[PDB]
Amino acid sequence: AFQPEFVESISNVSVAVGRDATFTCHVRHLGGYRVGWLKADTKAIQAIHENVITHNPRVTVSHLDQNTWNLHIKAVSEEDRGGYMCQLNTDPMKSQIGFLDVVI
Amino acid sequence: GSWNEPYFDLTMPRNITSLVGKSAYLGCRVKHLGNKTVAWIRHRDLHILTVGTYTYTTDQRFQTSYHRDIDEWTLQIKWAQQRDAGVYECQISTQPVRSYSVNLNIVHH
Ligand SMILES: *[C@@H]1O[C@H](CO[C@@H]2O[C@@H](C)[C@@H](O)[C@@H](O)[C@@H]2O)[C@@H](O[C@@H]2O[C@H](CO)[C@@H](O[C@@H]3O[C@H](CO)[C@@H](O)[C@H](O[C@H]4O[C@H](CO)[C@@H](O)[C@H](O)[C@@H]4O)[C@@H]3O)[C@H](O)[C@H]2NC(C)=O)[C@H](O[C@@H]2O[C@@H](C)[C@@H](O)[C@@H](O)[C@@H]2O)[C@H]1NC(C)=O
Ligand SMILES: *[C@@H]1O[C@H](CO[C@@H]2O[C@@H](C)[C@@H](O)[C@@H](O)[C@@H]2O)[C@@H](O[C@@H]2O[C@H](CO)[C@@H](O[C@@H]3O[C@H](CO)[C@@H](O)[C@H](O[C@H]4O[C@H](CO)[C@@H](O)[C@H](O)[C@@H]4O)[C@@H]3O)[C@H](O)[C@H]2NC(C)=O)[C@H](O[C@@H]2O[C@@H](C)[C@@H](O)[C@@H](O)[C@@H]2O)[C@H]1NC(C)=O
Ligand SMILES: *[C@@H]1O[C@H](CO[C@@H]2O[C@@H](C)[C@@H](O)[C@@H](O)[C@@H]2O)[C@@H](O[C@@H]2O[C@H](CO)[C@@H](O)[C@H](O)[C@H]2NC(C)=O)[C@H](O[C@@H]2O[C@@H](C)[C@@H](O)[C@@H](O)[C@@H]2O)[C@H]1NC(C)=O
Repeated sequence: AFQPEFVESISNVSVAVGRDATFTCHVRHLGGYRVGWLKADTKAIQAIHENVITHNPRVTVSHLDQNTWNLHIKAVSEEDRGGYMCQLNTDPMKSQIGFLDVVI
Repeated sequence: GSWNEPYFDLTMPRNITSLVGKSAYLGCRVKHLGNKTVAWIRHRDLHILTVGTYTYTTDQRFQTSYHRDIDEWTLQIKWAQQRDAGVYECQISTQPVRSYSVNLNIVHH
């Protein structure tokens, strides 16, 4: 089983209102599997792989390499506070959550 | 007509019961979808299942079909098991998100 696995916990983020935030999901052996992002308290899907799903215009994604998958939140507001889940479509699914703190 | 944001058919059943070993069908009807997508998500672990007719999960029992005549996005859980019981959400990718939650019971008899 050369299955995907998380390399380390998603770091939490503390960011002042109006500045930009980045969450990074660090994985190994991703292979053909795909990284999804969702907001844990609203359950809103943010992105899968290179495709943003939410119509929140402040949300983008990127990857530095196959091991390093980013969710970007521009110009953060108070409503962005809460958990952001990185998810892998393994069977069974694997997930980790990092938390956004918005300071005024 | 005038551009509208999407909305759910609020008469769709929200409590569904289906048989072990048979397909379970969870229905969601979205009007005026426009450029949004309709996703199905499993509440117990927040696992994304389908976005439109794309299947994200690699549990190959899940498949979402679009029935254009009734604007319905129907999640099929093939060969459903008791562990599949629980709440699933149909989700429109507006900001904020719009959700229609459907409970699924899986029984033998
Ligand atoms: C990112 O932050 C997470 C928490 O964020 C806060 O909480 C959430 C809900 C939200 O409100 C945020 O805004 C907050 O900032 C971290 O996860 C937490 O980690 C701690 C561990 O440091 C967990 O704690 C445990 O809680 C248990 C009950 O809930 C206790 O039983 C347990 O006590 C036992 O163990 C400790 C040793 O850890 C002993 O000292 C005790 O005596 C006792 O034996 C802990 O106190 C907490 O539950 C976690 N919260 C959640 C929601 O998971 C997260 O830390 C990462 O995740 C956890 C699971 C561990 O793997 C950490 O090692 C890991 O780093 C932060 N992430 C990072 C990268 O720091
Ligand atoms: C229906 O949705 C289409 C898809 O939306 C995108 O994808 C979905 C999944 C979701 O992620 C949405 O949030 C996305 O926007 C719309 O087409 C896209 O429109 C956006 C703009 O709304 C386009 O984007 C911009 O493209 C510019 C270059 O052409 C960039 O300069 C720009 O960057 C700036 O803007 C963003 C704000 O979004 C800031 O955050 C940045 O900081 C930066 O300042 C964006 O990249 C995107 O290119 C479009 N997609 C495609 C495939 O063309 C569609 O929007 C309609 O059509 C587009 C072409 C525009 O004319 C819109 O004004 C127009 O409404 C939606 N349709 C309707 C009717 O709403
Ligand atoms: C949601 O549906 C559950 C089961 O399906 C229903 O039962 C069939 C007889 C039929 O009505 C079908 O159309 C329905 O979809 C209900 O749970 C069942 O409740 C019966 C008693 O009514 C009980 O004997 C069963 O054990 C139980 N089945 C399961 C799998 O739990 C739900 O009812 C709620 O939950 C029950 C446990 C009970 O507390 C009841 O009073 C509750 O209303 C249905 N939920 C709702 C909100 O309607």
